[PDB]
Amino acid sequence: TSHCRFYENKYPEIDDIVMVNVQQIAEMGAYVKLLEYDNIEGMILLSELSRRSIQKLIRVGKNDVAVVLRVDKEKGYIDLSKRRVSSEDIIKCEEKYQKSKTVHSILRYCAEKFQIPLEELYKTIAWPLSRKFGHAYEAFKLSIIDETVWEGIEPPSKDVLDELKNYISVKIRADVEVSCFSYEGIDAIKDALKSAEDVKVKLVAAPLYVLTTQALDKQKGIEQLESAIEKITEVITKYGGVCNIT
Amino acid sequence: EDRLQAVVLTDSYETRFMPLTAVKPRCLLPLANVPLIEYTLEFLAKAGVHEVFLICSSHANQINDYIENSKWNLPWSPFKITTIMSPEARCTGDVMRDLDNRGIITGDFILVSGDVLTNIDFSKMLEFHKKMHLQDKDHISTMCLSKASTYPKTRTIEPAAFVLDKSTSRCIYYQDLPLPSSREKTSIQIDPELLDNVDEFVIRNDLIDCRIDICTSHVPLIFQENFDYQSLRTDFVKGVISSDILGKHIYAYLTDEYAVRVESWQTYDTISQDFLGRWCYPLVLDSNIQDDQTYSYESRHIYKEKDVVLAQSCKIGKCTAIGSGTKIGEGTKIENSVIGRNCQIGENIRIKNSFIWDDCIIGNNSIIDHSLIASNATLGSNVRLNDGCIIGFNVKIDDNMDLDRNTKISASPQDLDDQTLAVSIVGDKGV
Amino acid sequence: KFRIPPPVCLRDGKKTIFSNIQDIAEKLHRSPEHLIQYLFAELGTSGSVDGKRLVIKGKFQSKQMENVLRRYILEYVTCKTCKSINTELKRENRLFFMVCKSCGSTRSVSS
Amino acid sequence: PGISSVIPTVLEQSFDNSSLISVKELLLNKDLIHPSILLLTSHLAHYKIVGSIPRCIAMLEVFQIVIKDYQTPKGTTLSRNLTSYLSHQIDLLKKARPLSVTMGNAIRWLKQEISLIDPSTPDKAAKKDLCEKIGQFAKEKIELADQLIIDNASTQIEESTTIVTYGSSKVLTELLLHNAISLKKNIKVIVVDSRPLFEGRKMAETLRNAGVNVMYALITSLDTIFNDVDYVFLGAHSILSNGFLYSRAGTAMLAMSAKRRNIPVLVCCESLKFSQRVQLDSVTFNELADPNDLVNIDYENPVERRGNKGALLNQFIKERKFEKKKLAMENKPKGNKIGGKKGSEGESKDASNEE
Repeated sequence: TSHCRFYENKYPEIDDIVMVNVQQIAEMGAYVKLLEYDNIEGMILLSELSRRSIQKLIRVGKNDVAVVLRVDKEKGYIDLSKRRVSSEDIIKCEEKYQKSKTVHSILRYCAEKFQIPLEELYKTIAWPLSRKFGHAYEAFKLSIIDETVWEGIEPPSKDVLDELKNYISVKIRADVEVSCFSYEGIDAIKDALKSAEDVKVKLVAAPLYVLTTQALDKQKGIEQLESAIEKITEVITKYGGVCNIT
Repeated sequence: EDRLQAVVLTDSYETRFMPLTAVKPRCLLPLANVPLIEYTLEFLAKAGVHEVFLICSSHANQINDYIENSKWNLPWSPFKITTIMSPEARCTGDVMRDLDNRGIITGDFILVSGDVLTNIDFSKMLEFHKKMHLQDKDHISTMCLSKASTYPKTRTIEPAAFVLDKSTSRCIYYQDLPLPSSREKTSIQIDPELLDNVDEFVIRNDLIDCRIDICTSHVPLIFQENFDYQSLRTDFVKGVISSDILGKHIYAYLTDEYAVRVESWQTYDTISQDFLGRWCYPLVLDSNIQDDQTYSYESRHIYKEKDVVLAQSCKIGKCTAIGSGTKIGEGTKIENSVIGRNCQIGENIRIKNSFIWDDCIIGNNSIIDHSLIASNATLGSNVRLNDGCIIGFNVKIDDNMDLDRNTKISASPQDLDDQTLAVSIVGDKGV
Repeated sequence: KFRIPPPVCLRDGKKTIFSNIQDIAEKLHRSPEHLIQYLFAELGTSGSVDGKRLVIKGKFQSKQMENVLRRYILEYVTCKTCKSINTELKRENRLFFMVCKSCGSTRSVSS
Repeated sequence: PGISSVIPTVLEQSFDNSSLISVKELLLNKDLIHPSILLLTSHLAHYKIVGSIPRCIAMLEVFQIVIKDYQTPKGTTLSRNLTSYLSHQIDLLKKARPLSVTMGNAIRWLKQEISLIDPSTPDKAAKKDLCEKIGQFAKEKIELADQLIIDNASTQIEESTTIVTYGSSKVLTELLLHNAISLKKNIKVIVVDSRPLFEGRKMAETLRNAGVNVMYALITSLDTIFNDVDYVFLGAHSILSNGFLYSRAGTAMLAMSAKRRNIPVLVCCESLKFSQRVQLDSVTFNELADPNDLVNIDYENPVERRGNKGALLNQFIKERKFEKKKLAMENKPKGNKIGGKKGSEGESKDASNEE
């Protein structure tokens, strides 16, 4: 389910920038859905669309530029433009649209998960992210890198947040074929255990040691596994045995 | 080469057609508004027959009457009909024994099991049989085989797997399977008695049954000798293969063209469809064989007899045949269905892939789909039928009835539901 | 030994079907499951017991199966010390070892 | 270096201007050729499925693949021997099977692209953008155009239809399929087959794979098939500067027949197939093939019968020749479905100057 506005206000203003995902074109212009300011459809004209082949580029699905000309803040009629774009402004507009889309994606999985309204979620998100920081996707990115933006307002859901984090991003399988020929071995094994965990280690067979490495954002798990391997290697070199790593 | 007698195995596959064959004989029933025996007779004539022998037991009087009425009874015929009358219910071994007891068998006699209609010329086949016979002294009988429709899927009753040689055209193994119908035995068997003599082994399944046999004078004697063989395909051929009498040869003729025998209901329908189309090269109804027939050809595979009346504004599909003396109303949608002789069709009736026999009344506002109606059985107002619903003799389906898929209706006035009397079983009425 | 029963089976394969096996079980005085187990041990097969008839996976012939049967009749019925009729099933740890009711001796139930 | 001379069968007296010979089985070539081009050539030479539309797409795909595989030498620039390579490829193609109008257009486009970016940019940045651009172009002028055509057709089709069709034109197959599936109308499809390529048969097979009511006919059987039947559709290869229909084999006769029996013909074409080359007959430039196609005695392609005929070189004064591409009359087709929705065939080069 997808509904309601992205920002605080329902209808846009003068000069502010938007974008359409065009379903059908060529009659008057395009009366298609927006993804920057509400899912309710607005209209572009076939006059301020051509700048410099014209019927082939847009068509279906592709991202196309919009700027709000005239607003009827009474019943619901929105005027949009492509040619007016402030030069390179097109690129900026596109970026903004992309950000909006990403934000929408973010607040869709959580809506389906906790079975709670999307509009409310949007309201709860778009205040220290969409107003203070700039756009919300960038804020989210910042949070993922180092958490600072989410701390402003208290979250009603933590499981949802966790899910979101997971989506943004995890156990990685690791098998170490331990084939030691050492004098004292059990102690060495214990020592290894005492360093590698400080993650989830399980034993099925005597020579085989099964370990699953926890990853923060998938790519970080390579650094830990390698470290563990190194530690293991260190462990048995002093005593007099060997550990084979696949 | 000349002077050959014919023996036709009739009234053998009764109760196989589960609803019908109880009051009237099996072979007397019309294929396309005309009896099935006639086609067989024609085929025999084409082949080269000098005397006709028919085996009758179940409702023989009617058969005799038919023979009397038939064209071959008059002195102009090269072949005369003399029927074999035997005690009720016996296998093909017993029949053979009986024949032997009588003693008319001379040279290369023709034995045909069931009723078969095919387009392939027989003289060449006969010649081949003769030449092969001339090769070695101990040669037995000929079997007919034709290439199937690429992959087998509609064949469950008799999907015989033929392991064959290319050099001699001789059968190695015969086996029946219920594999596509019931997943219990998806299976293949090969015997090692003829491995180090043939060498050229070709394993095949896609071959259709014809059951037309050209047999030497040895066969009845063989039958007399070994009384254990009741059947002619399952036990006999296998026995021959496994050296019952040492050093003997059998034939399996291969033809690219169409040749299928009558066996079940769906198969029968398919055969009828083929006949309607231009599958058989010379076998067309418009030529008129029975002399009383007045069939004529029309565009888009449509057959019309003389005195056929059809009302204006009725959209027809593909492949339709109408018998003589018909009166059809308005607003009918007819698709791939045969209408019998002197049938009275009402108004606003949708038909698809169905079959209608001789003298049947179809009631107003009815839908018929892939189902068969037998002779003198009438359909009333608002009857909705599904795929493969066989209706028996003189069954009076009155006002308002609905029957589901594969519902069989009895013919004789026993074990199966729906009876010959007023209304088919939705409210209990009958004997 | 005339105790060997005729195997009334069609070599029609892909799945080995033995419908006559009940008779074999009866005549030789043996539980049907043991024979199945032996067959399994002999060749990598998988199936289920059905009341009289077997559904065993594999295309196996009417001569190698016959050979197997002949072997079974040569060592599982026969006891080396004294040829006795009464033999019973025992699961003794993973490999099978049957016991004779007349004396009480452990025989190799695999070779 | 390649292979030259040695041609099978008689050269004939009439219709001698275009190549009809050549490599069927490869023996000794230059040790620098990318094998994908060779494989494509091998396919095209012995193809039975393709018909004007997909060939160009295939070529484009091949080119893209080549670009992906392309590595710039350390000494010379990105375009120094590349042009030579391209020329060689073209020569190979011509030797195998003569270049179409669409193919020519594609070549021109490629040339333009080559001119656009001058040798100064690095390897991994240039071709990254090139391949994407080409993909975009493909998306634009081909698939989208086809979709548009389909949609135009959709509105143009009325109630109760009986249609006679011909060719292995992909667009027509798409159209018919669409009719069968998403429109759910009363559509009847009648198929016409030709001797050089089994296109009709393929069409029939495709129809069967969907589940359509199909009548199957030939070029000879036409006098009885009409005796209810209305629409006639054909597949075009290219429209010239004159306006005449320069298409495949058995179309023109069908069109004539349609004209005779009241109801006119409708033909479909793309907004890139248009040519500046001027010709008004089949004698000018024609796709001529080896007489090996007219050897099999009916039924199927792989049968091989020792019947009556099986000699060409040994026979004294015998000319067995067949043509693949034909020039149909201008006035006979009335409907043309292009990129600009609807229009007449007499427009000829209205899109050519528009580019």
